[PDB]
Amino acid sequence: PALTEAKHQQQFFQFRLSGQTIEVTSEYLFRHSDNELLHWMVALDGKPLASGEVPLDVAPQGKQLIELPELPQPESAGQLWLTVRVVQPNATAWSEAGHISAWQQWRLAENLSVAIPHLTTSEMDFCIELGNKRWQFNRQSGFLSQMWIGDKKQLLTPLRDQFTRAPLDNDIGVSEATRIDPNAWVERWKAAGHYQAEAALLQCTADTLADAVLITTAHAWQHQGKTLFISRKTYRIDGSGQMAITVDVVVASDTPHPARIGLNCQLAQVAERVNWLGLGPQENYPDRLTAACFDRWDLPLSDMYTPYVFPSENGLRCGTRELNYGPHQWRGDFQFNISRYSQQQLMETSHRHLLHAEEGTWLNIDGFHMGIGGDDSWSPSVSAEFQLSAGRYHYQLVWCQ
Amino acid sequence: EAALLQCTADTLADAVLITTAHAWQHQGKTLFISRKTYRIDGSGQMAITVDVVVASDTPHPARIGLNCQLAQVAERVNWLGLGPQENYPDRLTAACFDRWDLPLSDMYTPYVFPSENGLRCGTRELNYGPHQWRGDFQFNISRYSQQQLMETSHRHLLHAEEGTWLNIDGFHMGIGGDDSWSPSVSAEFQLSAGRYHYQLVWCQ
Repeated sequence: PALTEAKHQQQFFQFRLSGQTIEVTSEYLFRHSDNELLHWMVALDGKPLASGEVPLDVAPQGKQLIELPELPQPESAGQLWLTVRVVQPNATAWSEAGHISAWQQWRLAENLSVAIPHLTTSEMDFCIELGNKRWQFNRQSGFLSQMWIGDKKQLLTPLRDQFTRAPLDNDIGVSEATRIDPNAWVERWKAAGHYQAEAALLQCTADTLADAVLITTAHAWQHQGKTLFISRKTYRIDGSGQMAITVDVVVASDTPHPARIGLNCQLAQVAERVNWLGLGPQENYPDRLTAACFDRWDLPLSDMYTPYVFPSENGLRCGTRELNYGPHQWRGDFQFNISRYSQQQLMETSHRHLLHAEEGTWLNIDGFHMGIGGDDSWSPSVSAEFQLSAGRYHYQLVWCQ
Repeated sequence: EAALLQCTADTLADAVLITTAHAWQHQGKTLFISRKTYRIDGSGQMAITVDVVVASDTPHPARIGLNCQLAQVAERVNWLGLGPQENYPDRLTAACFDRWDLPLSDMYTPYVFPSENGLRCGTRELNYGPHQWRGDFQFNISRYSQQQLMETSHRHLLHAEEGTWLNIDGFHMGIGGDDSWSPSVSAEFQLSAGRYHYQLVWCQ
């Protein structure tokens, strides 16, 4: 995936948007743009609204102003996105016809958007029912432990907070089981107990509102007496079957910054494809996502796993506003990865060929995710602005059918 | 102009929950949407959760917070936060986190040309009269409204209004200063995230 990032950062055309005017600057030193046309497209939440093509005629180190025709003023809600791509119409010795050599995306105008579930309480769980949908929250764990559509269970593993990732080579550095490197991210995480932290239930309560049921939970993650993380959640299940999850996390200032702040569950279903409105199509992370474009992407599940020979956290897509998998839809503003391999398996397997697809599908939905680094892979390389150091984090999801 | 989208109340087991949603609009465009929850529990504490959406295409707002005019005028302001002096997100390195206690007058900086002033950042507790606010916020507290400051050319023309204006911000824009004839607020101090969340607890 990184290659695409390189391609984007090294591209020979730079773009600047001013109103509806695109300034295309050539970083070629010698050649005129004699085999380039600029395709542009305006889209609303992934739906195209207008497009066009303009031949590039820009001298080396020169500028070309391209005036866009009046773009649409869709009175519907959502964010307009302008995407430009430079296409080489004719083949070269090194490229086929239609080769994409450069691209850029900007946000245009945004228009902001302007039966009651029955609760049954037992000593062991809260059960919420609405039509053929059923949610089961375990009161001893404090987590959404099962979901039914009709009679079919949807979860193999409860929906739980996740603050760790299968370490990247950049997280490990030169640290080895025999020769620990204490400044490596993985060693700091392990020493702080991030991978061994035991969730402790502080609160689990249910309450029926006028048109919804509200489940409020609070957990503390602890290691050797120290509280690393506190998660306080609210689950609001309303008369439309939509489960709105609000998550507020506190992170101890003195514990190493966590790799991620999100949720994970093992979904019982395995679907052939993953659809999402977000950055894609390829794997992208907070400090490697410039090359990714915001759009409606639809890929086979296999393409959501990057087969790094040394397994690690992989396949994240950021800036995601909608995720569709099977009958499930998640909405919000999150990063996600979706695969057949748990973070645990990735972490404890040395070679990709030794991975075995687990039952169902592991979904990691993150409100926040740490950078991956890469300035070097033998010292901490994640820049401060990509570390999860804020101490308090908030994210909201909506899970529905 | 604030437009009410939602205002609903609901009694929980041990608290009352008021949920509201407002849209700020100008000439047909929605600039901001605020969605709040007020949870008043059996201890008298009012927990306020605020989630704000800001249109990507509107200029980044100077602040995202709350304001009210308190009826009381107290002699002193106590706070656990950055101080003792005025500090802003791009000017707070010199401020120290501590328990500070100053006369109310010292919470107003008398710039000859009136403007936003007196902000204290990184504040976890604020005590004024019988009121206590808790969370992680920036605040200023004075006898002068933002409107009066904006519409008055000289400090000597300011008149203390009835009571005390409290501005509690979850977020506040930088002040700049590289120059004062062009935009100087660096990107990392502009409120550009599009979505903001902050929580307060107001009690006696």
